[PDB]
Amino acid sequence: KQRCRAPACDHFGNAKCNGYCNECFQFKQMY
Amino acid sequence: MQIFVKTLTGKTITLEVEPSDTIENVKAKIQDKEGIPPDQQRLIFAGKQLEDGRTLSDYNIQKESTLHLVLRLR
Ligand SMILES: [K+]
Ligand SMILES: [Zn+2]
Repeated sequence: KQRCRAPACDHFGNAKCNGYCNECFQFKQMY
Repeated sequence: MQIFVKTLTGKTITLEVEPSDTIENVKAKIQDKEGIPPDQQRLIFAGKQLEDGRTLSDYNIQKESTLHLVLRLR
């Protein structure tokens, strides 16, 4: 259970999203 | 003055600002440079979420301070 890779994001990351959380992974694609 | 904003990917951008700039103004600058709608921006400084109607000066944000940008849907 690890926190998201994104600075100051306190969601949990997941493996499918490369250690980002789902929300940040979605924005990472958008940007 | 100039401040730094560290983003999702760990990329850091520079912004040219004034102490009297509001957080709203800062998000408008990030929208300009990055294309991100201000309503999806959350700016964090010293562990606290920053409110749109307040100024950088209000939050004791000085030249070369680094803010963290977190993106959130709705
Ligand atoms: K984090
Ligand atoms: Zn995240």
